[PDB]
Amino acid sequence: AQRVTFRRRNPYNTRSNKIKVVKTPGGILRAQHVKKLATRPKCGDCGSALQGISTLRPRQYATVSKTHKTVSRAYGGSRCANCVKERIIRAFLIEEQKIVKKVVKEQTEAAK
Amino acid sequence: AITNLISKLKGQ
Amino acid sequence: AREITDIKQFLELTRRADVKTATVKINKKLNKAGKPFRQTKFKVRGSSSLYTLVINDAGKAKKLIQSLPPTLKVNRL
Amino acid sequence: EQERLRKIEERQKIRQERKEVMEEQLKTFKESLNAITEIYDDSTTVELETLEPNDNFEYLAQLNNVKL
Amino acid sequence: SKGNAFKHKRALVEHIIQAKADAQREKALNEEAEAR
Amino acid sequence: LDFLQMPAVKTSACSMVVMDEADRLLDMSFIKDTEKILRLLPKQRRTGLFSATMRSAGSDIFKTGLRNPVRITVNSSSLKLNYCVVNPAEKLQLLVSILNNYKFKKCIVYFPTCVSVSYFYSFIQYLGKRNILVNEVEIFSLHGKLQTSARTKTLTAFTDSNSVLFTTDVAARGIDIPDVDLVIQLDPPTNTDMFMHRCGRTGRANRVGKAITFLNEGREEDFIPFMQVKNVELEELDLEVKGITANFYEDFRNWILEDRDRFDKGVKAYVAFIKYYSNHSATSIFRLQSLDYVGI
Amino acid sequence: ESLFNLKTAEKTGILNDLAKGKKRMIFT
Amino acid sequence: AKFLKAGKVAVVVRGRYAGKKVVIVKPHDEGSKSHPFGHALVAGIERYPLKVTKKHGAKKVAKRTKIKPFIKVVNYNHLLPTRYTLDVEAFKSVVSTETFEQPSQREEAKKVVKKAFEERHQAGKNQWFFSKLRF
Amino acid sequence: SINQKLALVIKSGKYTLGYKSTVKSLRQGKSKLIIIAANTPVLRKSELEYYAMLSKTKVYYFQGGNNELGTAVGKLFRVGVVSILEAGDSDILTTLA
RNA sequence: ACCAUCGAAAGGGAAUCCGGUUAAGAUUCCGGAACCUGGAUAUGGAUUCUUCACGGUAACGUAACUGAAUGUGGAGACGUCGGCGCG
Ligand SMILES: [Zn+2]
Repeated sequence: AQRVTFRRRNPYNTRSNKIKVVKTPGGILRAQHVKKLATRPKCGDCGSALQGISTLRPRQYATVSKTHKTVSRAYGGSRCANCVKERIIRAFLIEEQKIVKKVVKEQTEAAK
Repeated sequence: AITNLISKLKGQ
Repeated sequence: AREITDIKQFLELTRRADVKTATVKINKKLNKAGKPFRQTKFKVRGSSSLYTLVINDAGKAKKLIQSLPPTLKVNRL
Repeated sequence: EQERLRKIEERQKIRQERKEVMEEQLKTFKESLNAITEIYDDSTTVELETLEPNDNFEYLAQLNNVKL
Repeated sequence: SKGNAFKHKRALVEHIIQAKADAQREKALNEEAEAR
Repeated sequence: LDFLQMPAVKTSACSMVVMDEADRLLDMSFIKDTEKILRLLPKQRRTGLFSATMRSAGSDIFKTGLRNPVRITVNSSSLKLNYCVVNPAEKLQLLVSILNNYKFKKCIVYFPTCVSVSYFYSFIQYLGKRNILVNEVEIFSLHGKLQTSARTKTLTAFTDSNSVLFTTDVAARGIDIPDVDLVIQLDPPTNTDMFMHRCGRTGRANRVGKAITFLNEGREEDFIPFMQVKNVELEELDLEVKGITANFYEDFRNWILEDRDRFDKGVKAYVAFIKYYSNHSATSIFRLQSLDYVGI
Repeated sequence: ESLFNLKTAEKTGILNDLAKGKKRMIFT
Repeated sequence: AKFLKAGKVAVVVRGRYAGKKVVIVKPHDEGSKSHPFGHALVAGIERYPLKVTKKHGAKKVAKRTKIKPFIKVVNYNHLLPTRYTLDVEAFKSVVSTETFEQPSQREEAKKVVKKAFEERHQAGKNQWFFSKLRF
Repeated sequence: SINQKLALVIKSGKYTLGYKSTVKSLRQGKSKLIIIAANTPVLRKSELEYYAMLSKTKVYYFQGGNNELGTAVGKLFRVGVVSILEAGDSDILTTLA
């Protein structure tokens, strides 16, 4: 039944400043400003949240190790597993089709 | 020994 | 603040060149069996943190107290 | 009574619109696509009839027939 | 039950047991009526 | 089912499933187990359902998973079908009056429950101790709750000289004991479809065999027309109740008073029969209200 | 940039050779 | 016909070695107790040799030609088989089912595969196998 | 027709519906013919084509989408590719279709 | 290859809390406790024959585990409403 308000300069209900109410060890209710939550990194091909990569603020990534923001597979930390598998399969099939086209062309101008 | 893999009807 | 479960780590903390004081705090508290007992907290602050060792055994606390350096200041409670 | 009527003809208009858009969607996707009885020597007869466990064949055949 | 057929647990249990009895009985129902 | 559920057994190479007495295996009781058994096995296979009453399991055959099926019906007085309408309290006595008077090599007497099989087997053995019935008859009991080895030994002893068998519906279907002359159904079965099986153990190659059934005098007017609609004619047979001038129920009662185990077995069998009668198809024909509780 | 096509694999008239892996090429 | 046989060159599509080229040594079409699926023992390239230009010094040429191998048990669903083939005669006796249960045998098998691959690359054979796949 | 032969194979022969089952049968070499709908994605279709070229398995291109092929099989769910392990009582393999 | 700069104390943004204290000062002072950014450096450990590490079929895991030009991806970064679940 004790009423609390903002503790900073901004007096408006903006997304920047948001308030939680906590009971301090002094026995009173007090306001506390909450920071914006972090966002999971997303795959660069399909846009789904990357698996096994920590969710932090943009500047909090510079203070953790590489194993907390990467995956041991190729493109790990940038693309998910299915996208990488699709990339591998597509690249191999494209190269095989290029070989087949080159052989067919070598045959078709071999006539003259 | 294979010379063609794509199949088709015969009687048409 | 940090908690440590290692007695020798606490002793190593108290043996460094830049050590000021160690605090010994006593708490009379009951366990799950309902019988009350004496719990001792040994607190020393390192470079940037305060390390606390919690011991629920009286004999171990006495042995650790006897094993503290004689040139180390100890705050009782 | 008049309100219930105008409501049911509104339902008719809505159902016809939905059916028409569904048929148009199918049409435009199509382009993008491209008892025997046998007697033995003992005067005993055996009756043999084929059975259809998958009734879906008949249902699809009848739908195609009514569409035709 | 998604269609408001049963109003509480007792109704569901009674429907289950009545369905079991009717499943037991329909097979002889036909000859039972033909005989009479 | 237990065998296939073990992880050491792989079912992937199976290509042939056969169900004998497929109308019984698709019954309401067996459908739970057979559904799982077929669930484990691959769907692309060849199925053979074989049953002497395959028409009764009408639409439940497709539960087995037939792919390319062809139904087959084969059709041809081999044996006699009789019935007796008597008071229930005399029924066992009538059984005795058949065993020591009729002419047979093998008689199969059917009982509703297993506890009834054991109880009446013991009492008839006690009667034969007192020489109530005097004949070269050897009496066996075989119900389906026994250990498998005991069942096999009893069946092979009966199959191997004039013998009477007190058996439940385990022996009714499928198994063929040669030289069986008489079949008695002390009560009509819980389901009528099995009736044709219970009296079907005889009549092989048009052999002279007789089937007898017993009725409770109350709603006996409904069982005969019910079988008639199902194209079964039961010619009424009149049998005199011989030897019951005095003390049959008194003899039973004073034999029960010797051991309290006999009392327990008798009461348990009676209650089991009441429950068995509760689970009866053709409810109009077999009524609990019209049941002669005191007679039974 | 098109994926593998069996019609083009048959237009060359050599499918046994391709299945054996005869014409091996490295580009770029 | 069956094409997942010994000597078949495949591309790994799943796992840490995704996109790397391997050769099948022993295919197991029924699977083992530890790998209850259709799998294959493969030996592949983890670190491809680098291209050598005439500017490169003798000491450098040695460094760029080095090959790092790996040996793996790979599910068939995680392989993309090609139409090419490569001889597995030099190292077919070291990559078996027990090799992946014994780390010392795994180390010895990796050593043998490394020696064989380096010899084959220095000989000038199978230039497609020792070429990186661009994806 | 061609749908009659497929239905006969479904009723009497041996078959696998779906991409994973077809690929598994091709890997085992247990396939005699693969029917591919026109609705299948280009990457999966190309992979199936390459697999059939590797395993020397005949390829037939169904004239319809996955749901037409499913109805021809007799199923009420879409199927994109079918593999014929054994013709059985049908004759789809003999007629080159 | 491509244009300065200005423009928001309600937009984006690296990090501090409790208790106490004055006549009038507090997330600023006092006591305790803690984070952020930048910098120079030292020690331990790893970099396993001498030269940039491994495991799992896989999703992925790790105390580490070099990476120029060049080309990309994510967070920052984004309409409104309704019921349901949780703190
Ligand atoms: Zn992705």
